[PDB]
Amino acid sequence: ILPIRFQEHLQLQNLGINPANIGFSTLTMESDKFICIREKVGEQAQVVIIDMNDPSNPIRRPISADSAIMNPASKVIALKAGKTLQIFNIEMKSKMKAHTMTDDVTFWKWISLNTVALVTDNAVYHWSMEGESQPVKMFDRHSSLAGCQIINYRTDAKQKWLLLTGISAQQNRVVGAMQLYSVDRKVSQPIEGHAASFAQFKMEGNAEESTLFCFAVRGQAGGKLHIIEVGTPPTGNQPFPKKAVDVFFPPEAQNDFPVAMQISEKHDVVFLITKYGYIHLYDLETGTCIYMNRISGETIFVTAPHEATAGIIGVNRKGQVLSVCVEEENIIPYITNVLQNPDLALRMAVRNNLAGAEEL
Amino acid sequence: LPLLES
Amino acid sequence: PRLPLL
Amino acid sequence: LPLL
Repeated sequence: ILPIRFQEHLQLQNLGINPANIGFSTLTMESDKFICIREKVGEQAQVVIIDMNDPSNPIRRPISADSAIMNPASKVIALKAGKTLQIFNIEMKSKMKAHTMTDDVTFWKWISLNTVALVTDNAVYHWSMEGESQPVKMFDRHSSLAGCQIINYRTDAKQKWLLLTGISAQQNRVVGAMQLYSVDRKVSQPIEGHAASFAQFKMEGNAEESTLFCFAVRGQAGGKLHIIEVGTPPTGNQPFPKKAVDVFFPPEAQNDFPVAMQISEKHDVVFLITKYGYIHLYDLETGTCIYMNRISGETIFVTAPHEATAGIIGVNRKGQVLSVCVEEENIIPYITNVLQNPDLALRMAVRNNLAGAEEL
Repeated sequence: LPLLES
Repeated sequence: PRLPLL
Repeated sequence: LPLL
C-alpha cells in the first residue's frame, strides 16, 4: 500500500500534439485547468488550448506570439512577442490589456488569479489585471543570477516574499541560484537552491499562521531540503523551528536535481519532483521524508498544484500528464508500519484529520 | 497585429 | 490509478 | 542581515 495515489490524466500525443512542442518553451501549464501549446502548422503559428475538464476538444487559435500563458482560473491568455504584451479574454474575443515593455521578458508566470509576473534580464515586475494597472517593478535581479536560465518565480500568499530561480552549469553540474526578496525590508538574499515553495502553516499553540519557505537543493555537499519561517513571527506566535534534512539521490542518478515543488496545506506535505522523474514526499512540519519512488522515465518540466486532491500535476517530455497526491486512507498506516514511525503517524493523523492511527 | 486572432 | 516505477 |  502506498502513501500516494499516482495517475496519468492524459497523453498529449493522442491529441495530435507533436512531441517537438512538448517542452519548457512551448508548453505551459499555469494551473491544473489548462495546458497551452504553441505549434506551427505550415506557415501559421497557433496555440492549442486544452481544457483539462474537456480535453478531447481542444481550442486552436492562430497566434504570432513567442510565449503563451493561460490564467489559472479563466480562459484569459497572456501572449507576448518581444516587448509587446497582450492579454485576451478568449470567449469575449477581446483584448483586455496591452503593454509595451522596454526590455524583453525572458520568463513570465501568473502568480495569482489576477497578477502576472514578468522577469527581464535586469528585474522582476508584477502586472495586475485590475483596472488600468501597468507593470510595477518589485526588485532588481541579484548578480548571482546573471547568465542563468530563469525557471521559476513564486511568492508567498500575501506577496511579501518573492523568489526568483535560475540555473546554469558550474563545474559540470546544474547549479541553482535563487533570489529571495522581502517586499517589506527591501532586501534580497541569494540562496543556492533548485526548487522551492512557500506555505502557510499554523503551529499548535500559535494564534496565527506562519509563513514558511521550503527549498530543496543538490549542492556540492549533497541534497538538502530546508523549511524555514520567513519574517518576524506574528505577534504572540512562537517561531517555527527551522528544519534541514537530506534529499536522497541514488548512485545512478548522479546528475539529477530537484525541478519542482508543490506543498499541500490540506495535508502539510511537501511534494518534490526531480528532473529525471523521482517523486519525494516530506512532512512540512518536521521535514521527515515519507516516501520516494520514481513516477516518470522522461524528464518533467512543468508542474502545478492539483487542486482537487491537493497534490501535484505535471507534464513530461513524452506528453504524459501525471499527478501525485496523498492517498488518505493509506498514508497513516504506511507511516506506522512501513516507516515504523508511529510518532509521525499519530501527529499527521490528528493534525490533518486522517484515518489509521487507531492502531499504532 | 493582435498577437491572437479570435 | 497507476503504479510508480520502482 | 539575513532574510532566513
